[PDB]
Amino acid sequence: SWEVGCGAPVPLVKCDENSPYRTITGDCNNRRSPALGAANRALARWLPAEYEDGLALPFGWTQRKTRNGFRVPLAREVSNKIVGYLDEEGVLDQNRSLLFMQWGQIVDHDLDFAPETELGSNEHSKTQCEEYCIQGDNCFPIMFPKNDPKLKTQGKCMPFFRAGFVCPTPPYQSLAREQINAVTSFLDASLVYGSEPSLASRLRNLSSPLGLMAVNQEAWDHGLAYLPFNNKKPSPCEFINTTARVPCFLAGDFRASEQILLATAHTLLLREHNRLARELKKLNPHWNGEKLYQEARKILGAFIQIITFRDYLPIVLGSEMQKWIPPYQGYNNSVDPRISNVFTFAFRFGHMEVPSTVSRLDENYQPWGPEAELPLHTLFFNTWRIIKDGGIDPLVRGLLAKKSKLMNQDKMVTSELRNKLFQPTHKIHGFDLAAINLQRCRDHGMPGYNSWRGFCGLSQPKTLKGLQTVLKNKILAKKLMDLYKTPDNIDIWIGGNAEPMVERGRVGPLLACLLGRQFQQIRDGDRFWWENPGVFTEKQRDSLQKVSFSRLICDNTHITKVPLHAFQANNYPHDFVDCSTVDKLDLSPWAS
Ligand code: HEM
Ligand SMILES: CC(=O)N[C@@H]1[C@@H](O)[C@H](O)[C@@H](CO)O[C@H]1O
Ligand SMILES: *[C@@H]1O[C@H](CO)[C@@H](O)[C@H](O)[C@H]1NC(C)=O
Ligand SMILES: *[C@@H]1O[C@H](CO)[C@@H](O)[C@H](O)[C@H]1NC(C)=O
Ligand SMILES: *[C@@H]1O[C@H](CO)[C@@H](O)[C@H](O)[C@H]1NC(C)=O
Ligand SMILES: [Br-]
Ligand SMILES: [Ca+2]
Ligand SMILES: [Cl-]
Repeated sequence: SWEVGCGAPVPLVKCDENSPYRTITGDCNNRRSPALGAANRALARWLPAEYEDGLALPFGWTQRKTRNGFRVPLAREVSNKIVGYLDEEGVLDQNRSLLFMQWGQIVDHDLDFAPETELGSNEHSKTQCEEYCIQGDNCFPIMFPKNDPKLKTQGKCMPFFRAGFVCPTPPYQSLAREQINAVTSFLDASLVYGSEPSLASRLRNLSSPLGLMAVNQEAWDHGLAYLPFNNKKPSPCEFINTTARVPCFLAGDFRASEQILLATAHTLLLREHNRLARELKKLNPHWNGEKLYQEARKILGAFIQIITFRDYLPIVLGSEMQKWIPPYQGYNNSVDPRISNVFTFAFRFGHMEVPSTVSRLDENYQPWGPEAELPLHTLFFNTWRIIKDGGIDPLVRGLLAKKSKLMNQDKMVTSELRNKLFQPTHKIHGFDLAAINLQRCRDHGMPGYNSWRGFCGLSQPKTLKGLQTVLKNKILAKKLMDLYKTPDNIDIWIGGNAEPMVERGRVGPLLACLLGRQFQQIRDGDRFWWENPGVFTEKQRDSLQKVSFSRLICDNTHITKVPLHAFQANNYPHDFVDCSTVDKLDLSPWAS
């Protein structure tokens, strides 16, 4: 009585024996269990789901019910009392560039997406959710506390719809509810190529036999490509400025236009693919378009893996890196590659790294124009600021020369996200990412803070004094206890992010364990890991060792001055070097 999955919403895929290249869906990576890590399957559960009724109802759904004998605090109340702050001065990370934040979002999007329950034409219950703040079915509104300023301005709630789940879409099938991961669990550049064959096809340039991805036909960046537009309305990107009427971009991941620096990063990756495909055709004129595309794709996937494991993870996990992610020793087909449900909350540590402004810089790394520095909230689903206001180069220079926000126990999430989030269905710059994260936590039936501390072999504080000690902060611990009553009830997103950061890292002990375990698994459990014997040639592996994010920029923009270590904080001109001194990727090993 151990049915291995709800297998009804996805037919089994037949596994080719040759398999030189990944599937788009992630099927067939694991030859013994082919759907493992594939898109459109349940997130893995590392611990059993915890719901109010044991099955699907989130904690907080029913008033009179409790969690462990106490009511759970309103998501927005926790946001207001713990997560918010006013003063941006002094909040920046002195040793992480803004690219550090941005790379995190890119990696996250490659790994996991649990999209809301849109079903079909549910615009009658959707408006009913927004309009009337009415809890039922997949409508789980974020209600404002008394004295919330947004009561004066926005009504009684923020609308919120439950995440999609496996087996039934409207009703229920009698296991605990399991949310779906709509993208591949492998770190594979699915955010560039898509996780479904339909989108993967749509994204490619099949008109020419050159293995290119489709590029914008309406605009270009001083001769360089943009992503194609998504030609389907409504377009939230058109809505935010109905004069410019610039649509959202079309990328391998639907979230690509959520903010302008994400759209930028997607643009770099797209350009890199086509640059690769062109170079490969030069070396191998006999290669057809399928070949050129797959070979370029495979390279780009290795680029993302190397940047992530070699440059990013060490400076997230700090002294904990080697504990959870020891030197690679090859593919292990016993490893579970699936993204866990908890990871999709753990990796939202990035939310506390996002600063309140974004800058455009000129070739002297000085403010670009009179509106050089923009408030982050103006840039949600904003593509017109790229198309009609200077292309990506000024934004890429900002990514290099400006800093991430530093997580701070007293200054957690900038008001640009916590009060001014724009959601692609709604009309206002009035949402709260923090409140949404907490509501989502409960939506997904997450075990509480202490359950995960136990999973990670860490102490489980039961009293105010114990929590004070773990968080190394008396005031924060006191405020959490006032809202949550027991640490057992603290939502993992807020409890994990509240912990002081490990040495040389940017997350605390609990998050290091959850993140570190997940990344270990997605490396060891991936048959197409770049360094796995058999995937690349030895010569190819030696060339790949040379990649850098600096080189990506040099190759794919009109920027010619770059730092050597792009994720640290770098000041111009002292830490910048000429591109012509930065190692390029040698594609000679790819000549057949
Ligand atoms: C300006 C920057 C960003 C914005 C506007 C943004 C916005 C969002 C929004 C609206 C969601 C969906 C929330 C929900 O409905 O539950 C989300 C989810 C998420 N964000 Fe961010 N985010 C940003 C930056 C980042 C960064 C820097 C990271 C990581 C380093 C990150 C990691 C995630 C993850 C892992 C999820 C959950 C994805 C899933 O499995 O569905 N985000 N973000
Ligand atoms: C494409 C376009 O029309 N650009 C205009 C720009 O010329 C003008 O200086 C600015 C005023 O803020 O508004 C922009 O929308
Ligand atoms: C900044 O970060 C990098 C990566 O952790 C590290 O090697 C370097 O020594 C750091 N420099 C400072 C300012 O401490
Ligand atoms: C496809 O590539 C050809 C060149 O081979 C080019 O003419 C055309 O503009 C490209 N199409 C798209 C949509 O990128
Ligand atoms: C591979 O993975 C399994 C399950 O995690 C583990 O028990 C086993 O020891 C691993 N084998 C190697 C060689 O690492
Ligand atoms: Br998003
Ligand atoms: Ca992926
Ligand atoms: Cl989004």
